[PDB]
Amino acid sequence: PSRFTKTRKHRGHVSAGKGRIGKHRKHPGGRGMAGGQHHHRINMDKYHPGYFGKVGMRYFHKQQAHFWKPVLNLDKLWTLIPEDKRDQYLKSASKETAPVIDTLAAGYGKILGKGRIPNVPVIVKARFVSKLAEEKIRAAGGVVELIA
Amino acid sequence: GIDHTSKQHKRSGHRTAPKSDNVYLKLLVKLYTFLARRTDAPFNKVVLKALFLSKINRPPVSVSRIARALKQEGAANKTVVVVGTVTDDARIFEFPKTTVAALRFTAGARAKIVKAGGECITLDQLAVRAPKGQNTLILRGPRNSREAVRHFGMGPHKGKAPRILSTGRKFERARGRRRSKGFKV
Amino acid sequence: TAEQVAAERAARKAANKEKRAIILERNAAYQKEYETAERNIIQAKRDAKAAGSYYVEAQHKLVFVVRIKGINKIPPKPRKVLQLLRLTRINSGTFVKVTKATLELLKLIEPYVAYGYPSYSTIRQLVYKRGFGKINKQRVPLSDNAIIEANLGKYGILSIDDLIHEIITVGPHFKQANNFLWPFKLSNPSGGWGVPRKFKHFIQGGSFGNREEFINKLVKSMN
Amino acid sequence: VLKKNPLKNKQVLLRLNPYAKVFAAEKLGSKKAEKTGTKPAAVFTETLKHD
Amino acid sequence: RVKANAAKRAEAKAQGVAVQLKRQPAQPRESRIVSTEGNVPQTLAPVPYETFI
Amino acid sequence: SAQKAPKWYPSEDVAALKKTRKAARPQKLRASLVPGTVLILLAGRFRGKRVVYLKHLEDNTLLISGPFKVNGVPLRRVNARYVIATSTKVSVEGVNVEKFNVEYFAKEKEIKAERVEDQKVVDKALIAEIKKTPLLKQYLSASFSLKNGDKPHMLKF
RNA sequence: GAAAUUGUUGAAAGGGAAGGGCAUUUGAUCAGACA
RNA sequence: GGAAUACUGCCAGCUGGGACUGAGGACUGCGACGUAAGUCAAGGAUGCUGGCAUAAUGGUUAUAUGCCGCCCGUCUUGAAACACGGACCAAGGAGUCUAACGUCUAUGCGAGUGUUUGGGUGUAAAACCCAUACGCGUAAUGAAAGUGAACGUAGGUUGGGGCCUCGCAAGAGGUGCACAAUCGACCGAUCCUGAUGUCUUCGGAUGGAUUUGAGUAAGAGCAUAGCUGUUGGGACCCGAAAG
RNA sequence: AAAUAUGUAAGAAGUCCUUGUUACUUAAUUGAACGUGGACAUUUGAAUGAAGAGCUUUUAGUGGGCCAUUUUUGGUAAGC
RNA sequence: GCCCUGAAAAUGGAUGGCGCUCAAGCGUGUUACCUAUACUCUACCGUCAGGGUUGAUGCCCUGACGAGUAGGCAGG
Ligand SMILES: [Mg+2]
Ligand SMILES: [Mg+2]
Ligand SMILES: [Mg+2]
Ligand SMILES: [Mg+2]
Ligand SMILES: [Mg+2]
Ligand SMILES: [Mg+2]
Ligand SMILES: [Mg+2]
Ligand SMILES: [Mg+2]
Ligand SMILES: [Mg+2]
Ligand SMILES: [Mg+2]
Ligand SMILES: [Mg+2]
Ligand SMILES: [Mg+2]
Ligand SMILES: [Mg+2]
Ligand SMILES: [Mg+2]
Ligand SMILES: [Mg+2]
Ligand SMILES: [Mg+2]
Ligand SMILES: [Mg+2]
Ligand SMILES: [Mg+2]
Ligand SMILES: [Mg+2]
Ligand SMILES: [Mg+2]
Ligand SMILES: [Mg+2]
Ligand SMILES: [Mg+2]
Ligand SMILES: [Mg+2]
Ligand SMILES: [Mg+2]
Ligand SMILES: [Mg+2]
Ligand SMILES: [Mg+2]
Ligand SMILES: [Mg+2]
Ligand SMILES: [Mg+2]
Ligand SMILES: [Mg+2]
Ligand SMILES: [Mg+2]
Ligand SMILES: [Mg+2]
Ligand SMILES: [Mg+2]
Ligand SMILES: [Mg+2]
Ligand SMILES: [Mg+2]
Ligand SMILES: [Mg+2]
Ligand SMILES: [Mg+2]
Ligand SMILES: [Mg+2]
Ligand SMILES: [Mg+2]
Ligand SMILES: [Mg+2]
Ligand SMILES: [Mg+2]
Ligand SMILES: [Mg+2]
Ligand SMILES: [Mg+2]
Ligand SMILES: [Mg+2]
Ligand SMILES: [Mg+2]
Ligand SMILES: [Mg+2]
Ligand SMILES: [Mg+2]
Ligand SMILES: [Mg+2]
Ligand SMILES: [Mg+2]
Ligand SMILES: [Mg+2]
Repeated sequence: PSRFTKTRKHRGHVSAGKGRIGKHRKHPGGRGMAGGQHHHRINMDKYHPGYFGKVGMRYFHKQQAHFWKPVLNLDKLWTLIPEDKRDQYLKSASKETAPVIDTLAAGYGKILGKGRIPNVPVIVKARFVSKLAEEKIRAAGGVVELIA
Repeated sequence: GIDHTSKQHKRSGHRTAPKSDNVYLKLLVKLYTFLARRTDAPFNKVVLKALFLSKINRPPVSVSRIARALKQEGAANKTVVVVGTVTDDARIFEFPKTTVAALRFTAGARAKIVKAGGECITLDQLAVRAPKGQNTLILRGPRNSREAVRHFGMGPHKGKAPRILSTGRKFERARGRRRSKGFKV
Repeated sequence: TAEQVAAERAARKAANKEKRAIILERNAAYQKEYETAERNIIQAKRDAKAAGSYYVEAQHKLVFVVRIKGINKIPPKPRKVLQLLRLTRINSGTFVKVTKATLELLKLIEPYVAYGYPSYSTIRQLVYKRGFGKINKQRVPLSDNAIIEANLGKYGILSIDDLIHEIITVGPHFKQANNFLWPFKLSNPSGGWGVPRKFKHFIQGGSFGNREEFINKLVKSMN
Repeated sequence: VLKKNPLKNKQVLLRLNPYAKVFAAEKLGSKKAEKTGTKPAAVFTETLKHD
Repeated sequence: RVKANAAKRAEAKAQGVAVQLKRQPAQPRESRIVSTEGNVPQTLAPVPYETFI
Repeated sequence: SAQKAPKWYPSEDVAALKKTRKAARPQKLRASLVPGTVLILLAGRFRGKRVVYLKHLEDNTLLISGPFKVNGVPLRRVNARYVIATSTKVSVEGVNVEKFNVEYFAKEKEIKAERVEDQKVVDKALIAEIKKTPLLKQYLSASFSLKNGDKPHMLKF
């Protein structure tokens, strides 16, 4: 709101907060991004290194979500099981009946390897698991079921 | 006239009361200002200043942080104090029992202490039990993991995160970021 | 509750009575200590003369300095040294232990200050009337020996005269006993500086530099 | 609430530093020193009055 | 000087006496009696201006 | 309400004084003020009258007679500081004066018959003694004034 | 029915501007404290 | 030969005159003087007396006297300026609002968060309510194909507040979050190494490298708001010669 | 070969004893690093001061200067 | 050394003026005096700080400090 603004406090003092020498003029130094390569260069290197030039390949008509592969970690992985039903599978810890986790139904496209899991075996239906993702699942007696 | 050796009328750079208007926060202060003044209890002092702190200075302590702290030798039975809010953490599984004193508990965190058999205590309750702060563990969150801290000290060869509104190749990746185009940072 | 006050009261009234006669004992011993010290030097001078020798006094260990110059237009080296001796203000003054380490702080500072060798009668009259202590910053007037004893007692020095004795003798706690004294804020000399123009050496026309014994007449007009 | 100057106000001069009492009462603001007869030898005055 | 200081503190602690290992600066001076035997003060005068060229 | 009320208000209890240490000690008059010294009255109704000093009252004033039958000044109070104390002194031995004190002149148009007697009483004694030294009666009837060139910082009085 | 600006009347001041500040004189004027 | 005096210095020696000040408001303190009971000039003025009880003090104002005072505003190293604007008065008259942002702050919730595109609803632009998605965050790293975060109580060392034990204390030992320094481990990039295999050229185990990254190492974010700063906009207000 | 100016040092992050680690290095169990365990805290190793020290973020204004002493360059000189 | 000559410019005129000659001049010494928003002590306003204590933006005790364009913040 207005009455909180400094420009209210500057009523009565000439020149607002702007200084009497260099005043406040329209656009000294140029509008917008002007002179990023000349008089603003010191600012652009240092705080925006790499601003100018090209890098990489062009990609024509790239559609996002062609790449859609949301990632999930063994760090959690057990959150996909509803919290009530969680404790029963955890105490059970049997290969005969082990919980089914369909990661793609939960909206994940790849299972990554962060964290540790408890020794309970699980059934992970997923596309794309990382190599350490699988290996920790099997060490707890689980398996990875490739799906799509 | 004087030749001063120090800036006159310079005020202490420390918070004298919290910037909040929350009346219950004020009360918690009013308690601990009494506590701090009339007791020795260095614990009380720290908590007094702790109550003044700004949100950026009161980063959440997760429920796993408390758990790993209780694994210090001889700490198992202390009661944790967190001036701030405590968060739930799914990543741990076996959580101990103990007791926690905090400003605020998140739903998950409350259920996760309680379902472990523990207890939820506010700071006034903690006060009545430990007037001198006996057998307390004080915990602070990691305030330096904040996003904004990525950008502090930005510079050439400083390795910090530039301020950028969009990310990928062709976004500030070229001239000055790589030996091949000009120089490197 | 009604009786136990006369317990704590009659207790301190006796521990006061005790601290008192200790000061009365000490101050008597200081009086003898000075009276005989001076008296020896006099005769030692007489003795040298009778022997056809010359007795040379020992150089003074103790020097009092008051800043007679304003706070404007001071060179930066002297401006530091002036602060490091705690004279940031015109006419204010402190004591300095005399060693070669502080002797050069008197060389660099010389055009802005007048200094000399203070007499017992000065140091006494300084500390009684203008004596102030430094207690958690704040400047405390020394009106009761307890104030001294509180802060300086760990060194000995429970009496304003123990302070005065500690000063004029230099000795073990001079550093701390001195630094306890708040710099003496003096008025301008009543009766004048006796020279037309101050800032010139005492040798040259007075005011600024080491006037040796003459610092005393000065400080006592200011004080 | 008032600085009082011990060099005036005898109440205070006694409040700090007893032996003020003794000092005054024994005088010794005065107190003649003893009387000695040492005479400076010869060479001293020979050089004192020298050119 | 730390060798010297360590060894000074040892010969002091072995005898149980005071240490004082921190140097003091030069202290002003002490009272002397200089004699006149053999030295009679030889009195001096300023000298008239003289050209030597 | 035309003006929002105070959230505080002060206490209408009146505080008691602290217990003040000021003794009432007795006045010391300057050496020159001794009963029977002729005074020069420096101000007041009778200013410039030459007057005889009798008794030092307990309210710090001086008992003055002057005496009435000579200069018209009656028995009366006078203040220490408004008086020049001369070097000529008539002896008051023969003057009772024990009866005149603070409450004598106590405010209690007309002149009391005891006053008038006490006047003649004290004066008949005084005029007697004044007659012992020649010209002292004339001197006391005359009025004092600084003539041209007088210098009170020189004049001995 | 404001201001600039003007008529009359009333008080005042004024030896080449006026107006300001501190201080008291003078004149004019006026508030505050007791039954 | 015996003094005196000057000079300089000291006295917790005694005393005369004048000036300004009287803060504080029961008591607490340090004392002094007394054989004593008491007394005091000892942590800030009391006693006694007089006059007036109103324009008397005082305020206001006009005048007079003494001393002092250049015209503001702006640019400027420098303005009273022989720099510029301003004859006078009134009323108007200039850092805004928006989109997206940096910090900091407060609030809500928190590994999540944002009800208001929309639907329900209504006392009807409000308030109240909600399904699916979506945006940001929860994974980084390569131009890219792609790969993708625990040797170890999520490591060692050096400091760390708090807490714990011993201790009457002074201290001694234990644990040590945040944070800082430093050595290590993990993930991507780059360069080696090239095992078991295999279809013979695919595959890439294992162990390395003064190399590298806006990374991991028991999450902090998301949203709403405020000051301040950013940029685009007529962009604090008025102004070109032009096109 | 000065004066004034200037670098470094005046301890606990130190010192000493004992003897662990290693692919470095040595002919060598030699050294070089980094450690375990033991010893020494009064003055805790000059003076003075210190009214506190350390640390982070963020943003205004400025980027015409001028003068005095001394040092000093161009100029006969200058309110250059 | 002081004094004289050397020593010529434009409105009328400046040891600041008047004036001053064993000075009111020049050199030097000795005191006494005058008076700054500076020093010293007190009262008051405010700012900062330290401490106490259950109109809480509270009440109390204690010390130090106070220049300012351009500019920042703060209370109004
Ligand atoms: Mg402003
Ligand atoms: Mg301003
Ligand atoms: Mg203006
Ligand atoms: Mg500004
Ligand atoms: Mg401007
Ligand atoms: Mg500018
Ligand atoms: Mg160019
Ligand atoms: Mg992991
Ligand atoms: Mg005088
Ligand atoms: Mg002078
Ligand atoms: Mg007659
Ligand atoms: Mg009008
Ligand atoms: Mg007209
Ligand atoms: Mg008028
Ligand atoms: Mg006029
Ligand atoms: Mg004034
Ligand atoms: Mg003699
Ligand atoms: Mg004398
Ligand atoms: Mg009073
Ligand atoms: Mg008046
Ligand atoms: Mg003038
Ligand atoms: Mg201009
Ligand atoms: Mg310009
Ligand atoms: Mg101007
Ligand atoms: Mg001009
Ligand atoms: Mg112009
Ligand atoms: Mg004009
Ligand atoms: Mg415009
Ligand atoms: Mg804008
Ligand atoms: Mg046109
Ligand atoms: Mg064109
Ligand atoms: Mg800038
Ligand atoms: Mg410029
Ligand atoms: Mg000039
Ligand atoms: Mg002339
Ligand atoms: Mg003159
Ligand atoms: Mg003469
Ligand atoms: Mg002369
Ligand atoms: Mg003024
Ligand atoms: Mg305070
Ligand atoms: Mg504190
Ligand atoms: Mg407080
Ligand atoms: Mg309270
Ligand atoms: Mg409060
Ligand atoms: Mg306030
Ligand atoms: Mg408070
Ligand atoms: Mg000041
Ligand atoms: Mg200011
Ligand atoms: Mg300032």
